[PDB]
Amino acid sequence: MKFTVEREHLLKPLQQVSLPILGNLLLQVADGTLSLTGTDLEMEMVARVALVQPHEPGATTVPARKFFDICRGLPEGAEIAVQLEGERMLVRSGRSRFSLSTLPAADFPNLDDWQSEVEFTLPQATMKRLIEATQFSMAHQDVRYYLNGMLFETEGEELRTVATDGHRLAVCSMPIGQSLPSHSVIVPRKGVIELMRMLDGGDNPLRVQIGSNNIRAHVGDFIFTSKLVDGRFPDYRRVLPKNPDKHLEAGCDLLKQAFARAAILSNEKFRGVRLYVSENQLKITANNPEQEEAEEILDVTYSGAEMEIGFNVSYVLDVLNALKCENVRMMLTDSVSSVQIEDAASQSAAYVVMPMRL
Amino acid sequence: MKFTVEREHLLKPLQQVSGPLGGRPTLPILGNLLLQVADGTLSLTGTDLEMEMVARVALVQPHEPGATTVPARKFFDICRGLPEGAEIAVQLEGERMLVRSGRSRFSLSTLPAADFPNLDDWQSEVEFTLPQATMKRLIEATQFSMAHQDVRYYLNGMLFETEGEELRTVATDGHRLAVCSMPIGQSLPSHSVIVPRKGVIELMRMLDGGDNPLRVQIGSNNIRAHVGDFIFTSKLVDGRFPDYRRVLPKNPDKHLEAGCDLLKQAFARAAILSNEKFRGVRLYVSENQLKITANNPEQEEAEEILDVTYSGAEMEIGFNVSYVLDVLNALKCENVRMMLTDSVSSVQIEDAASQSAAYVVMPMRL
Ligand SMILES: CC(C)CCC(=O)N[C@@H](Cc1ccccc1)C(=O)O
Ligand SMILES: [Ca+2]
Ligand SMILES: [Ca+2]
Ligand SMILES: [Ca+2]
Ligand SMILES: [Ca+2]
Ligand SMILES: [Cl-]
Repeated sequence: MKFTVEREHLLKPLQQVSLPILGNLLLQVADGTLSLTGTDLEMEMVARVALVQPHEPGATTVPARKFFDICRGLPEGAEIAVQLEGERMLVRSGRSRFSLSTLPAADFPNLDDWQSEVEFTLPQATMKRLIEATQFSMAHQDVRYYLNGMLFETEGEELRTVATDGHRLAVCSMPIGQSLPSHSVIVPRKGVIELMRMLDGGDNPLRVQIGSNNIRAHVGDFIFTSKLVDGRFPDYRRVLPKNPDKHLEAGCDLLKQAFARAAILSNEKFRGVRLYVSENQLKITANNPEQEEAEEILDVTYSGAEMEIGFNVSYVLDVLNALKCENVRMMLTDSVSSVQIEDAASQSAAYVVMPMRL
Repeated sequence: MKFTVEREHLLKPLQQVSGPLGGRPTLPILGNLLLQVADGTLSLTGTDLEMEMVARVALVQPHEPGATTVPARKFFDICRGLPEGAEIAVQLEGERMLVRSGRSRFSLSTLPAADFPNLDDWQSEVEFTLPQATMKRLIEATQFSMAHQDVRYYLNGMLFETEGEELRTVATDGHRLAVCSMPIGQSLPSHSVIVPRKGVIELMRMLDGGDNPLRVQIGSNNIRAHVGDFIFTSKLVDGRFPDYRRVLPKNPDKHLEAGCDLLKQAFARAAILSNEKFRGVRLYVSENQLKITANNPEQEEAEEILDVTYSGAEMEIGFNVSYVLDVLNALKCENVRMMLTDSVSSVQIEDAASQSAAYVVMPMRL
């Protein structure tokens, strides 16, 4: 295996792809192409680079971080020459020389072959919107493994994401402009994070392939694959309040800043605030073990019956930070029922949050 | 005690005087700021018992005198969290201090101003003014070489030395040393004092970057710095710092000069394949050439060849590459001079264009 390539052409590929052998990148030269693969057994990223300079086919594996750091550490405009010599891989550029250890390409974990069942293309921006709208509501290390991740659901012409931790839920639906089969899978949180990471903000569309046990995403000359998670993910439709009769509308940023200020004097371990809704007004209060008190009064749009209800501060701020909008609607039922929160100008996403007793 | 101040006039003072406060204040009052209204000025003070930072805020709105202490983090977060240009009205009510702005209201627990720790009065024995940039240069040139939580307590601070028309800082951890001298244009008596770790941090923190000069006062047991409307005071560390003059190699007759960035980037790349704990690289110096090598127990190898200026005898010497990189990062210059003796002796490293800063690094046993 031998190739010479500009550092420039390796930088982005290495960034995306980076048991001892799982700390190594697979390098493969074949058919005028260098392929680079990184994996952790649960997911893999493959990147390809074209090779115009003389090259020789073959494959080996090398320490991912060290190889990346060496390539990154070389000067801008550097040419990187690589040749395989037994148990070492030689890397040369200018008068900088490196010998890295290797493990055989034959030993490299190959994620089992699988079969695509559902396929579609969508804009990068749509995937970004879907993930950012809901990712914060995924569970972290819940014993219910299937909540430590994100539901991806196809229905009609929409792709939908759902995330929940049992206390709050986020759902977002976006058009993809193709009639799609009804289907849903759970992508583990680490997979969701890497999927987000591969979206660079340009116009490259994403090609998605969903199998019975895997999901794959193609963008540019990168291919990402992740295993899926087994489980009965809850139905968001059953979580949405059936008949909210009390409607508050307020400035998103005004509400966010009032919550954030009040939270300063809430209990440090379980930060919550009490809301009192009455005619044209929201009052937010907090107190702590030291008997310190905060109070915020806001002029709001509200005409239903008076009620008091508590919320976990972080759950509400998480939603308001996700909304990034002018006005927010809160749809309430009673003091012991969950609340629905939405951007007043968008029906693409909805949030449900349990009340908190204080 | 009463005052009303616009938000943005409080924020930076609050941030500044909170400098010395830790997370986990050992006792409640140490997490509080002293607020004092007197003679048309609000003063803010934070302390950790070793040093204090004080800010003076002019009061253009109606006020009443008095003093209390309140939780620093809560009070700052409240002020920061209010809308831009918010008028922050404060009224003391015994065990509580009330804060109001628009329709936002807050009640904070207080502790008596009379219990707030107050550094003893002391007497200045030397005073001088210097540009903020000069103090910045002095600290940045040497701070990285200070020890971290060493049982030899004096090493955890920074020596400040006045001598003739020069102010000098020195830092060392026993393995490597940094010294920087700068001119002040005022003839100073000889003083040598150790500023504690957090004190060095605060001195740096208070340099706004503008043209407000720094006024320094040093006593036998304290140091004080005045910048704008801030006054920083620290107790000095009670120890005898090593003399840097005795640590500088006596006659290194082997001189190497090379570009700083090329040397840095080569050391940085070589470091990748050095031992993860010991970080050893080897330097082979020969006529007009430096070869840097690293290897690790994975029997991986790095080699960097650099054109340098060197006329001395060939020699091989090992170094902790982190120590070398730290120096090169601190020098931030075009060319560097390395002054060598032998493979069992320290190297002296300097900007090739200025002797104002010098660095002494002990070699590694190969
Ligand atoms: C977010 C919260 C208001 C959902 C409460 C709820 O409807 N829980 C159901 C479904 C569910 C939702 C989220 C996680 C797990 C289960 C249950 O406990 O069975
Ligand atoms: Ca090329
Ligand atoms: Ca991977
Ligand atoms: Ca459905
Ligand atoms: Ca104002
Ligand atoms: Cl003011």
